[PDB]
Amino acid sequence: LAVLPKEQRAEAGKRVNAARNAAQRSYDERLATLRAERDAAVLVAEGID
Amino acid sequence: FQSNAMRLPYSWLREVVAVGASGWDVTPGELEQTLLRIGHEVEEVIPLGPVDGPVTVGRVADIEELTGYKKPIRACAVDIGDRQYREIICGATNFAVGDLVVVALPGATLPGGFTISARKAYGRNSDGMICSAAELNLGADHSGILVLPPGAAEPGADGAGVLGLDDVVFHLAITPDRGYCMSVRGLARELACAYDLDFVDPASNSRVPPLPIEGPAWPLTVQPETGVRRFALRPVIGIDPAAVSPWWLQRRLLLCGIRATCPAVDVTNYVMLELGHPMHAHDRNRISGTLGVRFARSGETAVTLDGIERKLDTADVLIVDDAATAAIGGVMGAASTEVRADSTDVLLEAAIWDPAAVSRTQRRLHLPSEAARRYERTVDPAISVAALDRCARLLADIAGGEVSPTLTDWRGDPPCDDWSPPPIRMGVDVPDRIAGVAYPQGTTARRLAQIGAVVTHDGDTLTVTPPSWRPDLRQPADLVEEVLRLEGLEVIPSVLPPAPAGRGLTAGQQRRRTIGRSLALSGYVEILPTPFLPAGVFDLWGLEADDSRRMTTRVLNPLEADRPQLATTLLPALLEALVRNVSRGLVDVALFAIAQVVQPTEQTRGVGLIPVDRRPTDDEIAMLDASLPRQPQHVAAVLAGLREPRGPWGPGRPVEAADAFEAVRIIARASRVDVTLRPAQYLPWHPGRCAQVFVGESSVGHAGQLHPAVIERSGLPKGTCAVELNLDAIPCSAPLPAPRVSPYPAVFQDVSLVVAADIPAQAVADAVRAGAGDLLEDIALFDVFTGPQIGEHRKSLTFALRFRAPDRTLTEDDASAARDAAVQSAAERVGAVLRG
Amino acid sequence: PSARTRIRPHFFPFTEPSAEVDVWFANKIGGAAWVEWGGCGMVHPNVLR
RNA sequence: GGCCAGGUAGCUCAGUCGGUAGAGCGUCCGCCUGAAAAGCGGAAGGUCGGCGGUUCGAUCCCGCCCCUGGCCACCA
Ligand SMILES: [Cl-]
Ligand SMILES: [Mg+2]
Ligand SMILES: [Mg+2]
Ligand SMILES: [Mg+2]
Ligand SMILES: [Mg+2]
Ligand SMILES: [Mg+2]
Repeated sequence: LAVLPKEQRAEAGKRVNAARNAAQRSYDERLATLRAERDAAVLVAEGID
Repeated sequence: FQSNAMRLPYSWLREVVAVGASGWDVTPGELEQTLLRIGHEVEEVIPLGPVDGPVTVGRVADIEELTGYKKPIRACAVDIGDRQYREIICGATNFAVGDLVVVALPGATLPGGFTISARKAYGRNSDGMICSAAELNLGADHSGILVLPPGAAEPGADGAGVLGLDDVVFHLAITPDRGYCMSVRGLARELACAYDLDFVDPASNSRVPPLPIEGPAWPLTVQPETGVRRFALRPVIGIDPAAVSPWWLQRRLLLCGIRATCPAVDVTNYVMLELGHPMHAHDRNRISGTLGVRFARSGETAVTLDGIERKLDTADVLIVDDAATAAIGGVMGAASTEVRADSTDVLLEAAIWDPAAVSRTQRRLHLPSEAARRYERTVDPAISVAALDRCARLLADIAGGEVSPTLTDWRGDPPCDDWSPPPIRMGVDVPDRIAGVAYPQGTTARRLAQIGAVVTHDGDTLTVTPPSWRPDLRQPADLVEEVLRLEGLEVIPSVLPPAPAGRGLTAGQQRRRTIGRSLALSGYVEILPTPFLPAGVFDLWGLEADDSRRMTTRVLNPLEADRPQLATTLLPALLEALVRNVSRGLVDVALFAIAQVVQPTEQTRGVGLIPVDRRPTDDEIAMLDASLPRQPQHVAAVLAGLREPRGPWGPGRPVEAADAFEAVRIIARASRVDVTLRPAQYLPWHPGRCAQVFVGESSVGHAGQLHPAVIERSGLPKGTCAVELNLDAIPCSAPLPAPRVSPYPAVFQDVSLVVAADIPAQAVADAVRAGAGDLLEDIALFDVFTGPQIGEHRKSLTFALRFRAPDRTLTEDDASAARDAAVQSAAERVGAVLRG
Repeated sequence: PSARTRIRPHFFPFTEPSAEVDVWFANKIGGAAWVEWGGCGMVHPNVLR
């Protein structure tokens, strides 16, 4: 976006911001889901004596 | 803008001491030791100067400003005496042509080391510099050069002589019980005491009679309950606004940390420094109607004479007139009546405000003025008119005008006429007894009269009436301190007391040492843990909202605004310390702490003030203790990285949960109690590697590996393990064993039992002990096996058994019977199946 | 037995007479000097009461 | 509570006044070694102290706040 001319950046940045947020949002939920599974696996794992 | 301690030049002090004791003179070094000896902390001894060579008075004859540079730059010709002129480039801006200034010419040496040679600057030559008070080591320069008042000296006069540079400035930190020592008056009196000198009090009717009192001056009303003790007013009419203070006055104000402004204000500060009674000057033409002293109303404001608005509260005492606030009483005057350039008629104010009221007000408003810090330590009410008269005469002397023969002197309702505190009765030998020194006969009466008290002597009792400037003298112990400090503490001998036979350390105290020793021997390093929890730690742990650890005592004003909660558990602080050490290169770490925690309850709240003139009753004592949060001693430990370092013997052993269980057993052995460990779920521990620790059937804590999410969210190392026990819930114990050593041989057998995988190994061993009875001398697990021969969710345990009789050799069949009874006990209590 | 101490009159609300004890601290930052060690005195009669 | 300077990676610090932000040491991998380290080669790791606002987009601009170091000040 820094190489773009000054008046072409506004419209390009919108697309870039929306595309990056879409992928960032998908990462957050997957991180969460995999964290929840890790903690639920901790609960049912057999303990040590 | 405001200074701090008691500064005064030696010459002034000497002058006042010398009136009574002609020619008294001591070195600064001796004076320092004498002051320390009698109880005045000497923070600094500042010899003025020194200067060498041509540092002389000069007069600015011509100024030429120099444009093109960052600041205004003046090219001045200065008359340096004997009709000679020097060009000098100077930076400052607080002088005009005609001013007497102090020049340091080529060949001079300034404190300290700055050799003055003719230098160039801004395309012009400079035969020296015009000095500031700082550059001369005279005072604080106030970002400007020093102008001497007209007539102070001639151009060419020797600067060191004119400036009195052979003086020495003492900076003392006066203790708050000695308000009378915030002046030359009190300090001179203390020295006359310490040197046994005849003393002339500078605040008495002395050398000139008091001023006449032919009628009332300005009218005054004082609101009841304001704590004003005295309020005197006397005007000086028709002073010369163009007058300035003479050099001797300006210098003394400068040496004492006070910047000189104009004669009316300079005189109030000078007399305040000399006598200890703060004085205020009002422009008399700017007062509207009756002067009133009253409390401030809620939300009221006042503009002090620095142009700053102050939010007032209702405990602040004001001086007002009909139109505006004249002063925040005893703290700072208001702009409305302040003396200024044009003022010709001055109304001088000598008042005594309530010490506590001034203390509250000045500290809340952050105005520790020269007046305020004197009134909060109390001011001698007997000298208000004496200081008033001294002030008025001095001001008429400097600036002209007439001292009016009128005086308003309000001395309370009803008028108080004797300002001495109540008399104190004390045995004549009481100082001797407290000191453990037999003082020469008559020492106590001599010393107490020296400090100004009236002493009457009947039998072996003194009746001692303190002087009005000593309101700190209220009981015999106060008087004892006076005698002892003047005689000097060095005469008191050093004698160890006879202690009765003590009982030494308590059991709890001994046990804390033993636990400490043992953990340190096992590789743990002690930290002393902060009681302020990390921000949101229990959220990072994921604790339930009703977890008791979240019920914390809170600090109103903590070190870190985000850490006001006091710790209910030591683990947060230990874990923070763990991260700290690991972050600095020491990845293999074991830390412990032994410290109290803070656990409030329902009854954790305030208890109102109880009068301190009696013992609190046993019910009040118990209510005070019951109102505090519970504060039990805990012991805790954390470990991460390698538990055992690598070496020639192989690569070393990573920390594991079993190391945390061993730390529990180290603590229990040190405490000489038995513990049992049971599986538990309890954040922040891993629910499958967590033990709850029991003594008897009382829970005392938890141990094991921390939960992986807690580790991830707190930035802790993988595998961190931890222990925390409540020491106060571990009972003391005094085991008295009486072993009997059987001379007969023992029998060794082993036994393999299969149990469900969730049965703890220790519950099997206990069942084996239970069934086997008295022949069983020892049992030790040595094998846990879960291979393919063992069903799923089951495990095979094998124990080494040692049997021995106290009175016979056993047969193999005798042990086998005991083993078979153990096997049956294990089937009955834990479902064990004899391995086949 | 060789360390340098000194006792001098001072003040505390709960003692009378009061004193402060300094020790000669050779390694003080900026040069050796007396440094406050602690406070002391005879227990104030208001405290006993 | 006053003033000055700061807050950037695991540690010690540069740097950017709107779209790429780093170094030295610390961590990880390959070659190498029996295993290491060095050397060569190559990676990971930062919400640029917090929260708002402006903006398509803020470590950087605006506002409010918190904290660190130093120098004052205060005091049991
Ligand atoms: Cl089986
Ligand atoms: Mg006293
Ligand atoms: Mg056998
Ligand atoms: Mg003190
Ligand atoms: Mg850092
Ligand atoms: Mg927007």
